[PDB]
Amino acid sequence: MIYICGECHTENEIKSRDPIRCRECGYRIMYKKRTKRLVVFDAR
Amino acid sequence: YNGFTGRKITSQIFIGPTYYQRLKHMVDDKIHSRARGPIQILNRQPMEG
Amino acid sequence: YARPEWMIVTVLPVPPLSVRPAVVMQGSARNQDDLTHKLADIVKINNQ
Amino acid sequence: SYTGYNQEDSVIMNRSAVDRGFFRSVFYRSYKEQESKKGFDQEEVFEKP
Amino acid sequence: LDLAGPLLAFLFRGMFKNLLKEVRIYAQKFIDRGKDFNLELAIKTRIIS
Amino acid sequence: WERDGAPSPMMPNEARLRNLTYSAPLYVDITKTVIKEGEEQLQTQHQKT
Amino acid sequence: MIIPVRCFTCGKIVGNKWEAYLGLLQAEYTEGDALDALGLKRYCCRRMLLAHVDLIEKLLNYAP
Amino acid sequence: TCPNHPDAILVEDYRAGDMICPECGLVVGDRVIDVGSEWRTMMNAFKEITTMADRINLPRNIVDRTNNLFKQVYEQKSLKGRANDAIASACLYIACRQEGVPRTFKEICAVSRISKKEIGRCFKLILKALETSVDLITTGDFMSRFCSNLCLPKQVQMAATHIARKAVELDLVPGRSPISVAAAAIYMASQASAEKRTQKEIGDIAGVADVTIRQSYRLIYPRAPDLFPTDFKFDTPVDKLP
Ligand SMILES: [Zn+2]
Ligand SMILES: [Zn+2]
Ligand SMILES: [Zn+2]
Repeated sequence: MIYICGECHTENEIKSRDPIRCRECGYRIMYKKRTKRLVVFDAR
Repeated sequence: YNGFTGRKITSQIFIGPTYYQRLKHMVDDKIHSRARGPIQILNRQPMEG
Repeated sequence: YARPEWMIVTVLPVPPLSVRPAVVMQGSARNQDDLTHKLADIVKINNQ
Repeated sequence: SYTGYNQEDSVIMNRSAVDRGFFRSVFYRSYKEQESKKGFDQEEVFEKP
Repeated sequence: LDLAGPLLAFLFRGMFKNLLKEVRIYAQKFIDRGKDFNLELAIKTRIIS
Repeated sequence: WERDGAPSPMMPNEARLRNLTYSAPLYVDITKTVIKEGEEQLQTQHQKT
Repeated sequence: MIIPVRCFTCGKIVGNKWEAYLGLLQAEYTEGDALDALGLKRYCCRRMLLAHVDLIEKLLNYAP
Repeated sequence: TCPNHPDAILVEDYRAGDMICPECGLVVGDRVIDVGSEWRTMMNAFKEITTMADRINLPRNIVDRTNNLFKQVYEQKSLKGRANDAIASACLYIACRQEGVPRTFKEICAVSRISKKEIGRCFKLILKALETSVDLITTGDFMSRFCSNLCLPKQVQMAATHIARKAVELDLVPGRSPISVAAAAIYMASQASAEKRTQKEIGDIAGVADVTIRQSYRLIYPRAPDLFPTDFKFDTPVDKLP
């Protein structure tokens, strides 16, 4: 569960219960990291 | 020339570059079907589900 | 089929539950229809 | 008037050009959901049921 | 043509009159009670916002 | 203003992302004068109310 | 946003000509002269570079 | 309720809004599920509570928690005799404390129309009535706001946070209110760093008399260096401070 800060782009593991916030930046906009699962694209 | 047969078309076709636009209206955004769907509880009549 | 006395509302009918249903909102909090609220007012005054 | 499929304000598009990205576009739909704690009894949270 | 400014100025006077009316009402209650009133508390900030 | 109450400049993108209103605080200098029919006048000014 | 790989009309490769095309223009070539230097004879392919807008350049001005 | 399958868990279907036997296919209930609606796919106090919260700009969720607390204590009525503005201020303080962004009573009396004494009285009364509790305030709670109300940088803010946390750790300030320790630590980190602030401004912001800032600054005055962050830039030597 890695969230990327919108300000400094820091990857920080955030639990569901704890508040959503950059650990060092303090920014309050967080983006989920891209899924590790593999998705196939046909180059069509 | 005709693509299917390769024969010259008798009329000469006006052809050249023109600026075209794709509009927001797509058919997928519009196609929709209803067949024994989720009626309303109060009115007992069709509604979106 | 009709009498002048019948025009006076001596006994008030109560619409079925189908006519006025119990809507569900914000979970299990049953949202009574407007008719039920008026019916609740009617019965309260009627009992009083 | 190639094959009658452009009649009445219709258009015949090149499939090969479409295959090459001709008028290809992206559609972005954004969905917003907020969790509200209003009401002591009810407290909605984000988690997979 | 009423642009954003003049349109906004139309709202502000109505909303500012309510603000001035509100402080008059708030102050009148305390003055009649015999106690001076706090200006910060008399102003309702939500009226303009 | 954050939950803790710490003010911070609001960028237009953050307002767009967090569904905020791009609003600027408004302050007014208020001068209050009180007369108590005792040949004394007290004039107190609340700067930036 | 970025130069298409193929000309839409004929499928000729165009994705390796945008940088050369910009270089030729910097060399004081006229737009038509640059296209001829790049081997774009059919006006369908000349259309590809003559009408291209390279938005990917400004999209890179935003930090990831 | 499949007639063939007594006690069968019918599966809800969104195609038509009907419940089907999990292993028969028989549709029990024609279109009864109501798919669209189901799956997403006293006063003058709430006015007063919002009036107060706007003066502090605290977010609406705190105001919702405040209104919930007010409704609850207006049902208990174990403090019916108290003024409604007093109950509102105490609820606002309890909500601010519960959310984890606590303010001081002086930061609620500054907004409400009642004295801090009544706020504290009704606060204790409400905690007694609701049979709830609130976690004890720490010094790191008043720092994101005190250092931001002051024009201090984020560096000085984390500095004062570290100083105060270590000072309450090392027992330099026994039994003194966290707000005074916070003000003292902020004064230390401010006089040490580039932007200096006097005792007066910090007293105004924190709501602490400058005498208390002095008293709890002399308690952390001798242990200044080992409280500061190790990696800390400044333009006034931490070895010389008033
Ligand atoms: Zn960050
Ligand atoms: Zn071509
Ligand atoms: Zn069955």
